[PDB]
Amino acid sequence: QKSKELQELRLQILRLRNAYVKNQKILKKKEELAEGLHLIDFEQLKIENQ
Amino acid sequence: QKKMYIIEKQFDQSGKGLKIDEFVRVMLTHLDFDKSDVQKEDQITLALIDLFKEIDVNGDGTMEWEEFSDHIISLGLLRNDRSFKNVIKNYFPSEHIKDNQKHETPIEKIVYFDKLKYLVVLEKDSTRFKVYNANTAELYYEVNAHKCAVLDAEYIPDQNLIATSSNDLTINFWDSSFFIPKQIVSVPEIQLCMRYAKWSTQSQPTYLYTGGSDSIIHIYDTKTLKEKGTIGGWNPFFKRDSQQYGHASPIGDILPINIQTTLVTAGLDANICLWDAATHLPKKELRGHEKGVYSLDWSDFSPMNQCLLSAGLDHEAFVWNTYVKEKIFLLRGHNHPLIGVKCLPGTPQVITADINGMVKVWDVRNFLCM
Amino acid sequence: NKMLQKEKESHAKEIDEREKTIRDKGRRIYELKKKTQELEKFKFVLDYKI
Amino acid sequence: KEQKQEYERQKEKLKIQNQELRDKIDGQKKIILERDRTIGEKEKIIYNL
Repeated sequence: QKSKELQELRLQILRLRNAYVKNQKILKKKEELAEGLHLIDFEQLKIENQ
Repeated sequence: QKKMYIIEKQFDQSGKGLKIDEFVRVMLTHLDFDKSDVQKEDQITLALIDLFKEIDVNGDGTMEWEEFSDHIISLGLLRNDRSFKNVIKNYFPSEHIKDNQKHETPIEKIVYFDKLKYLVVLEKDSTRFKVYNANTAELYYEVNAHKCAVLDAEYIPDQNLIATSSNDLTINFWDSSFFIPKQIVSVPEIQLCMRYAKWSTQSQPTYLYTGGSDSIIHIYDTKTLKEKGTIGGWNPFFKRDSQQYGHASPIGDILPINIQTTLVTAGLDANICLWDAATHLPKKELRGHEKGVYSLDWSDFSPMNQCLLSAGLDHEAFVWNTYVKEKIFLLRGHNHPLIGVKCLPGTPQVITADINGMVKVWDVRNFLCM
Repeated sequence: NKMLQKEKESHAKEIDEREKTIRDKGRRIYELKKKTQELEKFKFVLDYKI
Repeated sequence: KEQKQEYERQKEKLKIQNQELRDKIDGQKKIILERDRTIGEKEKIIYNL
């Protein structure tokens, strides 16, 4: 029972950790500006910042 | 403009006007667009086919260079018209109008009596209201309206009266013909806002609605200038099964929308109770503001562009529809709490002002900071 | 009176619901107006950038 | 005679019920059709947009 219980714990920890990595990836990927033109907008905006 | 002559050359190459296919193909070769991308390829083809049909006056399916040049000429004249419609020229500072009277105290309120041209300014902590010119800021009379600080000064055209409400629990209606107080009426409570509502219907008497600290709109007929009714407000004493309709904070303003016969009351609780002025019951409660709403205007530029505009503790103005509960639009770019929203009559221009002297003039057709 | 009482009824809820549908379709009208306006400016912006 | 007068008000209330039940209802349909036409007009704007 203890081995099995730790085994489903390992299942849940692994799946939760994969969901974690995906959530940080989503958080980083949401860098798109808005709308609409998302990256090119501030790329040309970055051009003027230059 | 560089490929104008090249397009002219290719169009003349047809010799009988470019049909749909050659027309579109020539503008596809010449345009600064993505010919290889099917999306804009097809979209530009459709737009140019629409242009072709519009140019098609003879109906033969041929658009001559003559017709194309005439259409370009018409578009050039329209651009000459440097608004593309309804030129909304910027509000320049009045080089000819400025304050003249020595206001001994800070300006508290200013109600412009367009009917009288009496720009009655109620001075903060000043027992006299100085009525200037809205066109020249020329004070007519510095007359003691009441015994204490005055909150609101509204024109009752129904009796040619300037009603001034004071924290002394009094309302003084002064005959504008002589600026003498025609009638003084005592009230159990101080009304923070006091607006003359003359609803559109001929049979509805004009009501000076006064929203005091109790959130109850005390309704004074403009003839007798006396209270005759109280609208719903946050009244914990009246503990019964009646649904909570109204506001839990003192009435800041009362907006008579005579077109819709709606008394709009904006409260510190962020509610905007639309009361049926015919019944004074709640037709609705606009919500979405983060804090107390203080100023309300009614942009009536077009029936299809009608928008209530609400501002207050929120640093941005919410656009509201009588049917559509959700705020239609939100004017951005404001750095501080918006003093209010104005909808200039006869123009699509709505002015939203922050506390830091920053004003944005927006086109209700687009609600953009023109 | 009894026959007419059996007869009379209705249509107030229908009036209100039709007003509600007007409301919803005006909502969608303005939503699509805003979407079309958002997409219009990008056309000229991208022509200008090209 | 007093009984007749007493039942005259009953007859009057009965005619009141008759007319009330015969009353408009049609007036309430028309608002429905107006709102439907406005709904259809709004649909066209929605589709065009």
